[PDB]
Amino acid sequence: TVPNTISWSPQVALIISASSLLILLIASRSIKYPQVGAKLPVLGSPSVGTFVASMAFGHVVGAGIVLGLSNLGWL
Amino acid sequence: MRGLEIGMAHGYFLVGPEVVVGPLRETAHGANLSGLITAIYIAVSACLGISIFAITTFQGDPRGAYGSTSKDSLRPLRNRDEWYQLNGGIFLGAMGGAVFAYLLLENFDALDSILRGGVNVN
Amino acid sequence: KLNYRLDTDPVQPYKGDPFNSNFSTAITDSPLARAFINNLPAYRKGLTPFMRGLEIGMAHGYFLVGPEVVVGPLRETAHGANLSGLITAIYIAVSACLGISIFAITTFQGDPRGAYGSTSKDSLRPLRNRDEWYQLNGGIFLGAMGGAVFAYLLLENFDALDSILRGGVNVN
Amino acid sequence: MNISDTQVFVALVVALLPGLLAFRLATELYK
Amino acid sequence: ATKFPKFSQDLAQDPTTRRIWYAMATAHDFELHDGMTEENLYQKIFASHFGHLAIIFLWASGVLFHVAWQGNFEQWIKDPLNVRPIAHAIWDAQFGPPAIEAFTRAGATNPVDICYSGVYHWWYTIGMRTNNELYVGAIFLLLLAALFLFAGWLHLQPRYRPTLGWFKSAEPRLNHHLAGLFGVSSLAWAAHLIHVAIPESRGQHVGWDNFLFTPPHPAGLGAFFTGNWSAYAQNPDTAQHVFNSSQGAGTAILTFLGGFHPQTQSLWLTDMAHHHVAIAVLFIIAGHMYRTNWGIGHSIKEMLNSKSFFGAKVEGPFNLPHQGLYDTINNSLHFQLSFALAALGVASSLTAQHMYSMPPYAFIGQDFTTQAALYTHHQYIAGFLMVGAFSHAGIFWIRDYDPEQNKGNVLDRMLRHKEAIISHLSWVSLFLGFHTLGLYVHNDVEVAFGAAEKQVLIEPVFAQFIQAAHGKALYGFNTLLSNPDSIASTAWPNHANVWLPGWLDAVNNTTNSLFLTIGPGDFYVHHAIALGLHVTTLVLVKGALDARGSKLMPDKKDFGYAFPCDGPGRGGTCDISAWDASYLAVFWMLNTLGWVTFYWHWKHLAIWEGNIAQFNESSTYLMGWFRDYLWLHSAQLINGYNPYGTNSLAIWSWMFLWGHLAWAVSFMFLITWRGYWQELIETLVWAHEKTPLSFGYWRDKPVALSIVQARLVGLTHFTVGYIATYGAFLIASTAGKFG
Amino acid sequence: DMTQLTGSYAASWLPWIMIPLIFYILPFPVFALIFIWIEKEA
Amino acid sequence: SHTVKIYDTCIGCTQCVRACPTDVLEMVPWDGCKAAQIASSPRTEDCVGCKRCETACPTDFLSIRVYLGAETTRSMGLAY
Ligand code: F6C
Ligand code: F6C
Ligand code: CLA
Ligand code: CLA
Ligand code: CLA
Ligand SMILES: CC1=C(/C=C/C(C)=C/C=C/C(C)=C/C=C/C=C(C)/C=C/C=C(C)/C=C/C2=C(C)CCCC2(C)C)C(C)(C)CCC1
Ligand SMILES: CC1=C(/C=C/C(C)=C/C=C/C(C)=C/C=C/C=C(C)/C=C/C=C(C)/C=C/C2=C(C)CCCC2(C)C)C(C)(C)CCC1
Ligand SMILES: CC1=C(C/C=C(\C)CCC[C@H](C)CCC[C@H](C)CCCC(C)C)C(=O)c2ccccc2C1=O
Ligand SMILES: [Ca+2]
Ligand SMILES: [Ca+2]
Repeated sequence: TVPNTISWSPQVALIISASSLLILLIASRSIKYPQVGAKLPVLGSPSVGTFVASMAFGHVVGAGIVLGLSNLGWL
Repeated sequence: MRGLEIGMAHGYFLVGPEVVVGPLRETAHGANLSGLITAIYIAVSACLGISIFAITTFQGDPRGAYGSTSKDSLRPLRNRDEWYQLNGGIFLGAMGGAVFAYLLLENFDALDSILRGGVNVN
Repeated sequence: KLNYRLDTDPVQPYKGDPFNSNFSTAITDSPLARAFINNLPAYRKGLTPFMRGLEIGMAHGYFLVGPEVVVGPLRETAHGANLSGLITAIYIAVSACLGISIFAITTFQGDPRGAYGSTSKDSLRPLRNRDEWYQLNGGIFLGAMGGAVFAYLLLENFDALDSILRGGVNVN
Repeated sequence: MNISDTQVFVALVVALLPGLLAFRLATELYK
Repeated sequence: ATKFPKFSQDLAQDPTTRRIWYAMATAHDFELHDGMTEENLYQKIFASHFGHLAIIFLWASGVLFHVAWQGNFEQWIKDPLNVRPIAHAIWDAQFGPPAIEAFTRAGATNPVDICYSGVYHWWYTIGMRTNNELYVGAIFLLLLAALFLFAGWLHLQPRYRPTLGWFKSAEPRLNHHLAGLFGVSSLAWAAHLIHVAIPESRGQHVGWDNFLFTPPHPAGLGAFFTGNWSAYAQNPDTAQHVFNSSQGAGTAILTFLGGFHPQTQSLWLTDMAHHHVAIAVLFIIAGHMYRTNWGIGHSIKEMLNSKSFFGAKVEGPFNLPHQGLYDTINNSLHFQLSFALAALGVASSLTAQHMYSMPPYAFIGQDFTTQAALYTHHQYIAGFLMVGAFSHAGIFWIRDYDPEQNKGNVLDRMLRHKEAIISHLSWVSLFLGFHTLGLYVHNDVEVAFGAAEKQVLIEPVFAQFIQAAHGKALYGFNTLLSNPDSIASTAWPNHANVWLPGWLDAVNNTTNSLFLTIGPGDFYVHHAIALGLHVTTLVLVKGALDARGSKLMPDKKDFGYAFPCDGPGRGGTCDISAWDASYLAVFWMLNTLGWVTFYWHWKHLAIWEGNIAQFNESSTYLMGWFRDYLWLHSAQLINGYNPYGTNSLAIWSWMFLWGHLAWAVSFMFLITWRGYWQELIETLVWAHEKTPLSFGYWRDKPVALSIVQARLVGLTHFTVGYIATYGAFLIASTAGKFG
Repeated sequence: DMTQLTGSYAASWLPWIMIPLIFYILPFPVFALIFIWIEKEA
Repeated sequence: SHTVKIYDTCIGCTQCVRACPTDVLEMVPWDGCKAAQIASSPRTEDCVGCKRCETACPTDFLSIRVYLGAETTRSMGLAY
């Protein structure tokens, strides 16, 4: 059978927004070289490269989470 | 040579008990095999004991009766090489004597005909 | 600026000599490897050469019987297979003992060439005398013949021994 | 239906790893 | 001198055989090793604990593998009440055909042992169904043991050896072992019960292949986060539920029904799941009590050293000086070991007392031999653990206690009134022994003279009242839970006694062991048990408190924990060390546990026979115990083999004798002492030296066993014979008359 | 038949070989190893 | 070898020396007691540990104490 995929709803937006936000908090304070390049609070003042990296990885991780949950009936 | 003679005698006589009163005594073939195996096992265990005795005894100046200054006339093998040669002779003689007894018992019908002159019919 | 970092090297030079064509590895220098290899009958300290050969012959003659019994050309019958395995062990062991004899004849002339010379320091080849080789060879032959016969007797009596190890001899 | 020959052999092979690790631990503790 | 032992030059220079013996007896006494520091001590202990955990995991893996390989688990699943579980196969090449036939049973085509450890029922309850699952569990446990062995090796490497401060940090260890080791483990076990065990008990297979997309409850996890927890308690298993099937099966994952499942006669799986959930929550809460790295949390040193109760000047908690104790426990490994052993002994006693009355495993209450074996096993282990707790208490008194850092605290006060403590323990022991033995032999004489009505038969009215208060209406009492109108039973403010119906149904069921009916014989045997407990405690406490010295030996602390004596002077000082007190107390522990297990076994044998009257009328005099329990039930055991053949009890018959042999041997080590054997050995030494052809010669001079070694060896033989004999009798008398 | 030790489990020859090995073949060499270990001069 | 220690409560009664079966002890000049002598243990290598000296000692508590230690051939009292 084809794994189940759900229509768009506020929960998938919550997962993607949260995954991007958690990655933003971790990456700006854990990666080897943040604050490299042009500059953009509670964050470590990440650079434009670090922020775009965290948003791109937030989409990557977020898509994996929502597809994984929807596959298993919310795990 | 000491080990060879001692092993010959002991391996020869060690076969009999399991042959006569062992658990395979109901059939001649099994009884002889069990006696031979018992003799082999006992002799191999004794030879392993002799080997480890030689290993542990002869370090530096041996303790007790095998030391340099000991005058024990009943224990004259004061060298490790003598003990290892003795052990080799013991093992070979014990195996030979056990096999000799096994062959004599396995051919007991033929040997009994031999000692009664029944082989002279033809 | 040059850091060989030898002091933290997991693999050290063998016995502290970096120019002896050897390394201190787990196979060559670990405590278990040294204990096992140095206590084999070839290297066990204090053993007479005859006793070394006796234990080596016993072990080798015992297992040399096996291959021809199972996959040999007489394997179709139990009695024939056992005999062929015994003869194969005898032929191999006698050939090896002949090789050991002519090795001793040719190696020990004057000062032996190579690793058996007076000035050689080969720790893996400690039988430096002609007498030790002939005592070793006598032990090798007698041990190999005895071990081969011991395997031959167990295989020849396998039906009885199988009943022995299952308790079938306790019926009567 | 109990386990098969292959499973018994695989268990025997697997048990070698804890055996070697136990030997290593015992020798380390002996130091 | 010899290399062995590596940890003692004094032993390594010993030229006698004693060097070997003591080398085995002091190998694990790390603190006495040559050049031992505290940090090295703790690191070696850490590695040894890793090794012991690996050994435990290997043992569990072996049990699982042998059941999966040679057992009959799948056959036993289809009929747990009539199929004998198989422990493992028998390979004894010196068996005869009668023995092979006798031991070929339980549906097997080869000789097998019958499992009595209860692992079949346990694995059945937790949802295991196939031999492949047991095999996978065994492989996983092999891998886990390998992991722990590697961890033990790793934490001995120079970079990973923990510092002494890491071992001494008590508060983080307590936090992690309460919240994580106890709490998180309990939560994970409840998760296993909810996700796997309960669906399997309801005929639904849940494994690694489908547990990710098979919710345990229809309401899902949404009901938990929205506060709709009651949805988890809706639609429980019906009273007509059939285990391992969907017939009569509900959907609830966390009920609180109480009582027993009507068919399996064991605790409800959902009840145990909710139990472990609540226990996990409580332990996770308890794991946040102490401060580690964030300021919040209690400091144990501050609590023990505190002297102000909200301003008022108090000498300590309950106005008792507890100051200086934090360093006492934190620096004494023997004090911690004493608490750990005492806690484990109490836990084992509670395990034994609570599993027979409230069976947690399906149908295990109907496997009588398994029940008896488990109870006896855990009670004897508890007794040994208690003995060890007090032995290491004495070791603490000698080695780790100094009066200066404990000046004036509660431990010093106990040491100061040790005389009153010991004298009052002796008085309690004397009173109990005198009156219990006197009443028993009075009943003996009255029954022997044909006057059984003249026995003193004191009713256990207090325990009967407790049983009635727990809901047992048999006695006619109308108090608390046996009174439906009582405020305890109604719980007037809230009426939340959702446990009471099932609990009362289980209590008043006559076919289980929940609050068994008790009469005068139970009274007398409980007082015998109290006598045994008090005497064993007296021996252990007198040894621990006198370990530092007494009037006979004021300077005992300078001689160590275990020494033979102080010579024949001052009247004689045999068995004067605290080690000797532990040695003597092992005898009393064995005797007390023998009484306890005799009582349990005879009562349950009478119940299972259908002859409760036999126990009720015969347990009030000691001849009843001697005749109707031992002699009467030894017949099938001693007829396991006879001149007319052998049956499956033959092994027990042999072991029953074997124990009697070992016990007898112990007497030789306990009655005869050393000098006799030393002189005999000297004579044998002369004989060997003067005999020709005897080329052997000792490298270690043969000597008689030391005094302490002799006591230890005699005690070991005594205990081994005790255990083997009673175990053989128990198994033969229960299995020989039942499944 | 019940006149011999047998095994219906997988690889029933394994007890057949392993019981002798553990109980009366290897134990004497193990005792020899231990005896050599405990008698070694320092 | 065993360890034999003499404490300052010794009264120089010489009984421990007389009771010793292997001559471990002797009497040496001293000033701490009226007898002007005290027990000494120069030959603890020969001490078998019989504790006859402690039995002979009249003080309370003992002025001479034997602590059993590493066992040698002569400490076990072995004639072989
Ligand atoms: C080593 C070596 C040696 C030798 C040689 O060399 C010897 C010899 C003697 C003579 C002289 C006499 C006679 C003999 C008989 O009969 O008895 C015995 C028996 C047997 C069997 C013994 C045994 C023998 C040998 C040991 C053999 C060995 C072999 C094996 C097999 C090995 C094995 C190995 C493996 C590894 C296990 C004796 C005796 C006595 N023993 Mg005496 N030994 C010794 C050892 C030992 C030890 C360890 C111990 C502990 C246990 C003892 C003990 C004893 C006692 C109690 C007594 C008595 O009483 C007796 C008498 O004195 O009279 C009088 N002793 N020797
Ligand atoms: C228990 C216990 C017991 C038992 C059981 O019961 C027994 C048995 C038995 C039986 C199997 C027989 C028989 C069998 C009939 O009858 O038939 C056949 C015969 C024939 C074949 C015979 C024929 C003839 C021949 C060959 C001759 C001989 C030769 C020689 C050895 C040489 C000599 C040289 C010089 C002079 C010495 C016998 C004989 C014996 N022996 Mg008896 N054992 C016992 C003991 C002992 C002791 C201690 C001692 C000491 C040491 C002993 C010695 C001896 C001797 C020498 C002898 C021989 O001549 C043999 C024979 O092996 O053989 C082959 N046991 N082994
Ligand atoms: C987790 C539990 C635990 C731990 C860690 C310890 C740890 C320790 N105990 Mg202890 N003890 C315990 C439980 C424990 N015990 C219990 C339950 C009891 C009551 C029986 C005792 C009674 C006890 C005494 C009386 C003494 C100790 C001593 C010691 C210390 C030295 C050990 C020793 O002598 O070398 C290792 C010792 C042995 C290996 C003994 C040999 C085995 C005995 C004889 C049992 C017989 C074996 C039996 C036939 C089969 C068992 C299974 C087999 C595999 C061995 C050590 C710190 C000693 C000490 O501190 O000296 C001052 C000491 O005198 N303990
Ligand atoms: C059947 C065996 C047996 C019996 C009856 C006792 C009895 C006793 N032991 Mg004991 N013990 C035994 C075996 C036994 N032991 C063994 C094998 C060991 C291992 C070495 C020990 C180790 C041991 C220790 C270490 C301790 C005891 C203690 C005690 C006493 C505590 C119980 C008590 O006061 O009850 C009341 C007394 C009794 C029941 C004894 C019998 C009284 C008789 C029947 C009175 C009869 C009077 C009558 C006129 C006599 C006739 C005349 C006659 C003199 C000719 C008690 C005297 C403890 C103790 O002394 O505490 C006070 C203690 O510390 N025992
Ligand atoms: C502690 C666990 C344990 C125990 C007590 C047993 C007990 C037994 N096994 Mg066994 N076994 C186990 C685990 C265990 N098994 C595991 C994990 C495997 C898979 C590798 C096997 C595979 C196996 C086979 C193939 C056979 C037995 C057999 C037997 C019986 C005879 C002994 C023998 O030949 O051993 C043989 C043992 C092995 C082949 C390997 C054992 C591996 C374990 C893990 C070693 C455990 C070491 C231990 C924990 C350390 C002890 C420390 C010491 C202080 C006590 C006996 C009932 C024989 C049998 O059934 O006879 C009827 C038999 O032929 N076992
Ligand atoms: C003292 C005395 C006595 C005794 C004696 C005895 C004890 C004897 C014994 C004897 C014996 C007991 C003997 C034996 C012998 C033996 C022999 C003679 C052997 C031989 C062998 C052989 C010849 C072998 C060979 C072989 C080998 C080597 C290898 C290959 C195979 C074969 C088999 C060929 C009497 C009483 C009478 C009298 C008085 C005195
Ligand atoms: C390294 C190692 C190993 C291996 C091992 C091996 C390789 C083994 C082999 C073994 C063998 C391979 C053995 C054998 C042995 C032998 C024997 C034991 C023999 C004996 C013999 C005899 C006894 C003989 C006798 C005789 C004679 C001399 C003469 C007359 C006749 C007769 C026969 C009697 C393993 C993997 C496991 C593990 C890891 C490590
Ligand atoms: C019999 C006896 C002896 C003599 C016993 C001796 C010297 C020991 C003999 C043991 C022999 C040599 C081996 C026995 C081995 C055991 C069967 C198993 C040991 C297992 C461990 C080695 C693992 C004493 O020396 C003694 C001393 C003090 C009080 C009582 C006694 C006492 O009763
Ligand atoms: Ca003719
Ligand atoms: Ca027979």
